[PDB]
Amino acid sequence: EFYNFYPEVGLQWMGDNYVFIEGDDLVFNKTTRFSAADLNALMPPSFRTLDAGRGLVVLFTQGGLVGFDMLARKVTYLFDTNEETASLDFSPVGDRVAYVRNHNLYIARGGKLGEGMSRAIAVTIDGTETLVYGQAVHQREFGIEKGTFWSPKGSCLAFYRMDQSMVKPTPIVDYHPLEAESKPLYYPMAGTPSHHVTVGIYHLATGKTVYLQTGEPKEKFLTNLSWSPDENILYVAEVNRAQNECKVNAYDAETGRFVRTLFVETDKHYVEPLHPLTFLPGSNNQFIWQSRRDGWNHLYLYDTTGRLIRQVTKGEWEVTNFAGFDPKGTRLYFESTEASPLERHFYCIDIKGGKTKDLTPESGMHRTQLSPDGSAIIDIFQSPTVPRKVTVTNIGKGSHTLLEAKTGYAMPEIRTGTIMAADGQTPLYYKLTMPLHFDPAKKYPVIVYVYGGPHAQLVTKTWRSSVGGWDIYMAQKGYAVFTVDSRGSANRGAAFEQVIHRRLGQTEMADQMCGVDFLKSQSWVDADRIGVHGWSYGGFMTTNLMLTHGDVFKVGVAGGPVIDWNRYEIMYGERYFDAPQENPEGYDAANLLKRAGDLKGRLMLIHGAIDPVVVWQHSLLFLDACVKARTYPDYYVYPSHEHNVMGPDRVHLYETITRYFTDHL
Amino acid sequence: EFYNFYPEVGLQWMGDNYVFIEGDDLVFNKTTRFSAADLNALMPPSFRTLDAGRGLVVLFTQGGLVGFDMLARKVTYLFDTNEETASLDFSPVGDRVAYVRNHNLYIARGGKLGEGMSRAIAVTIDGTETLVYGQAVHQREFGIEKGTFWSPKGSCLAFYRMDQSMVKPTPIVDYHPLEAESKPLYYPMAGTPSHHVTVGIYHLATGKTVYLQTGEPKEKFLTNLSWSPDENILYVAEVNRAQNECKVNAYDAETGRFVRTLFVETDKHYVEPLHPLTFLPGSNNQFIWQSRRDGWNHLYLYDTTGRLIRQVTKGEWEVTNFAGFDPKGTRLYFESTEASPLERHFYCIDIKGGKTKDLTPESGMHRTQLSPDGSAIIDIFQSPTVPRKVTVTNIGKGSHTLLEAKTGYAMPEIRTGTIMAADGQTPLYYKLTMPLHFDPAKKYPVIVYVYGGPHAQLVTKTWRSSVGGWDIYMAQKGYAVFTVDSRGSANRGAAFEQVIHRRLGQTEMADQMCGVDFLKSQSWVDADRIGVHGWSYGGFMTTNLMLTHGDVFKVGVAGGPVIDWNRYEIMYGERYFDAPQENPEGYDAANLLKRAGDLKGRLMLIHGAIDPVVVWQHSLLFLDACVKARTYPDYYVYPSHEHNVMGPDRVHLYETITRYFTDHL
Repeated sequence: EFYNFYPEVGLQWMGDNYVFIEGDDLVFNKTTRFSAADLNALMPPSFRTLDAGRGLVVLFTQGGLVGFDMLARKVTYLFDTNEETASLDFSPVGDRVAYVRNHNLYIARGGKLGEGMSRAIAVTIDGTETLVYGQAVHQREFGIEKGTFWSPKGSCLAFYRMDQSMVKPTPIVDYHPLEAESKPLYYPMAGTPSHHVTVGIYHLATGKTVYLQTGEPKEKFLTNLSWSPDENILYVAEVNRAQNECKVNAYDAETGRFVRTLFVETDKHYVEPLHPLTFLPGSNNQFIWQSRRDGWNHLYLYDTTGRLIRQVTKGEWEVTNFAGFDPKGTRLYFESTEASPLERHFYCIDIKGGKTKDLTPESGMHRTQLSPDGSAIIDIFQSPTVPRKVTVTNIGKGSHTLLEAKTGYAMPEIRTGTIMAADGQTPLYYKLTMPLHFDPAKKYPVIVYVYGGPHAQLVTKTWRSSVGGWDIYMAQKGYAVFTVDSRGSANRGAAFEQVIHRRLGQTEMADQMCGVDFLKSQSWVDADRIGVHGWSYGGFMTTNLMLTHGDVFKVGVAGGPVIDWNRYEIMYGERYFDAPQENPEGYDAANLLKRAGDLKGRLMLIHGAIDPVVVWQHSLLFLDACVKARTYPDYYVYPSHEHNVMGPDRVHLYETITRYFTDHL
Repeated sequence: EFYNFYPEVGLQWMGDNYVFIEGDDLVFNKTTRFSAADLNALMPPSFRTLDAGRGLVVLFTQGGLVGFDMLARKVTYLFDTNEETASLDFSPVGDRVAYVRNHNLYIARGGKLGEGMSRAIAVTIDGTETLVYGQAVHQREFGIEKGTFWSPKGSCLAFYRMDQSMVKPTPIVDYHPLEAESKPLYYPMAGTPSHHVTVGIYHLATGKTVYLQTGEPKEKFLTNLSWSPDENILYVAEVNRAQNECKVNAYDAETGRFVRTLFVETDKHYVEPLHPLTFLPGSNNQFIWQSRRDGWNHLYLYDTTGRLIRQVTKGEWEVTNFAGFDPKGTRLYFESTEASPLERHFYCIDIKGGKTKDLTPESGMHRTQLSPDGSAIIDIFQSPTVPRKVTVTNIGKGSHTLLEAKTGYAMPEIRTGTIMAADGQTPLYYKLTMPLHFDPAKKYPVIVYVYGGPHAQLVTKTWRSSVGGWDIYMAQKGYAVFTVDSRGSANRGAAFEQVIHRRLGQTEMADQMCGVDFLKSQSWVDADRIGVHGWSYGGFMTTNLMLTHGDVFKVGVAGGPVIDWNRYEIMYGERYFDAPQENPEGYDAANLLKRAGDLKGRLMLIHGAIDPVVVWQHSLLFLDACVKARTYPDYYVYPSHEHNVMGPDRVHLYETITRYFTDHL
């Protein structure tokens, strides 16, 4: 997932009050306070909210976790997960927590003050390096971010069982010990055998476990597990290897037996379920399902028989976040791009459909939180002219501004606009960061910062940078930085994105060159000093651009670059490129190893040695291919980092990257 | 071992004639010929000579090996080693060959034309990745280059059995397969448990195997195995972990029982046996032993009771190669530095000792081959003024010149001289490659090409370059290249070398800076543009110099650099540095990872990913240390190469290295 480093917010709901920290106190407002001392006075700070409605949180302290009720100001339970915190998943009942330790899934029960503790229960006992329990599966695709799913009333715990013994692993080497130590990473590459995932359901009352009878193919992707409100059924969105069919099936939670198929979604290119079924309040028969079936992500209302009652939201825009319903379940609240693809607004719409009502009309980026009630919202706004403006509003009533931020020196000027894609019809939005102290009478070198892969959108109406401030940093050194969201990028509908199917890099590069044509039309641009930089999909693009248009891009820096898609994962890779065996021509055209001989400019590849997203092998083989082809790239490796360089070391990364450009461009 | 790439010779003895190839024929001279057709006419080209005296060779052809008698012009035997050629060791009888395949040692018997073949015999059957048979052991130190040793009459085959199950391996990754594949390299690092080597003796007549009862410590180094001429005893030079004691022991070949200790050698710093016992012709009781015990490598005459009869050669010079004896065993023939450490001459000396007689007096580098007879010699000469001069001489009689090689353009001028070491007493020899088209009135950048590790000497009276011509290539780009053999380097006696003991890098750098003082005294040298380059020990030096004298060395390129000696091998490492636990101060001072923050110039490290000499971890951890220290080196990796980049890819290496200097220095 594309991440904007160096972000420049404790706000949230607890009961019917919005709460935020102020270093010492936790301020509740409709305006009471809770000092760290008062809290500590109840202990036998940072915390994770478990139930916003009830204001129940869990405090991470030395020697266990401490559940605490912020509204009643009382300790709930003390939990002992043997120091495990990464996989913690608390039951909705709040008195139990599931977690994974040493390959196995466990359930720990909270203990009340001075009531004694109980030993956790082992749901599984045969976990191993090739048999994973309760963890994310399918490479975290399809919205999967964990492997434990509590039933609504806490009666059962569903979990993933991933047998990856048939997956040929990649070595991940830790160079810190005296002798380096390798550990296998079961990264399933495109076209190879995938892992086998099954779903288990542990019944807490009986201690019995049953597995869903999902059948064959065993490689089928089991996604978006969703429990029925009454806990009798567990719904699963099953996706085939081709990823062009998604069947929403209901399974009997008691026996694991298949019950029925509610509906099936198909697509010419690919179907991609990303969200679970969300049942209407108080209903066990109606639920909202998100789908991009009509070319745009919208909310669909289904009954559990599989009948589509109605497509609630409609239009050439996309729902970017479903926030929930009103108490009675007659209204839907969500964030969308209706106002503009470059903006995010919070809307309300009748469950019967119709016109939407924008609740945050100010132009810019709105990130909103619906209160447990459904009566008020916390809104955090920002725009090119507005750093941030925090607002709390009683839907319908008035709005209260909690905060709103707003020199003798300078900052890089940021220009924005639109240009036509390579098809001459589709408009592309760009962001141009001007050199510091820009002089319209002078010529300047320019660097295209590119990503261009699906799921990301770098050009929005936000405050400052969207790429970790790297564009601003480069600009401070006299280099303009240009970025354009080429076709394939997100939040512009399926057509805009799927044009890249089976042909990664082709349309993307054509659109990026339209960006270059725009830059060359600028009189202040030195057409002979154009560079390019990107990470991940952007690393692939950076490299592909230098090999494909070596006369234009003189210098480039590619981080964690995908070089050979046959070596990228099955799930993400085969969705956009199909399988290697089904698309030799597309894969061959994007295989940068085959065109290393076309590198005539200066290019530095950068890689984290323990990168589990883009395996190190990608950049190493590119250098190898360059040796054979007699071309000369440069290199740098961060042995302690994974896909991206985070933390203070990112300073070293920026210095390395920028100096390469100031040295050679 | 330091290797001079891009060398700029088929000569050898066969019976009493010197032979060399001429593309088509094999010319024998006292002058007969043997065309490839005539030979092929006898087949049911390149070859390996097995017995120079009898002119027996083995031809490598598709579908087996073909033994051939060049003097009698007849096929001897056909050998089937199942395509194994790397470990081939032919019995002195010439009708059998030992080899290793799939972890086990085998003996194959040659088959005569149309006489049928016999299946090879398996000497061992339990070989594994952690149990190696018949291969070099102890990291190829102590002169060990193989693991099979035939007894003189071919009655027995002695071999190494190395149990390395207690050695913690280093992963060597092959990045070519779809998913990278790692293989453990049992590289024993300094201070850790060493492997356990034992010696087995396979008796061909009975098929029985007995192991020498070498006892404990099991880590003891078993070196220079030497068979008694009568095959009843197998001598072994045993070296302790401290490497300050070497005991020459005799073992009963029949039972493996210890018989007696002939003599023991000790040293304040280290003892290093490098050659086997060589018995006098026709004698089973007297042998020549090479030893540097008196500060210089000389030939010692011992009787098998252990009594030292006499030190045959003596003087402040070293025997660099023992060629053998005269027929009657009253004279010794050898190559030495008596004439000059910068030269190599072939000498003769009475077995009683006394004055030596130089048989190749011309100043320069003589590489000589003593005929099977001991009456004549083949001499290949070269000097700064003489490319090459091939001579064949009947010792005592006259000399015949077989070949002697000798423009409107230019070549880099090479200057040589001497400077005082940092002690102000020891003279150091240097080689200075001047910039092409050198103009004494101009200023030039200069690069110090350094190695400086033990066992190597880069400055000798040879033709052209001694460092793969890299110095000449750099000079052609306008950069002078300077090299000085600092203390620690070879062929200057033990005192000159052992000054580095327990303090690697310290004296070496001090002497290299004396070289810098010399360069700065030259008016044509731009003191602000001094660089440094080296490989292996030279990579360690290059890096250490930039960190220690960052004000002087502006740019450097370090290949396969040792960065942390705690991560270098036990055998070589502990000899010169002692164990990490015994010398914290020395190791700490040479640990470049601890001073990465001192890098203020431009430094590119280069490494072969599958390097089994200097594990990749060395340069990777240096970059890692630089990230933490906020310093910025550059990098390049050759994924398909081991310690050095050989073959056509070396062109890419030279371009990469030189461009770094032309870009930054």
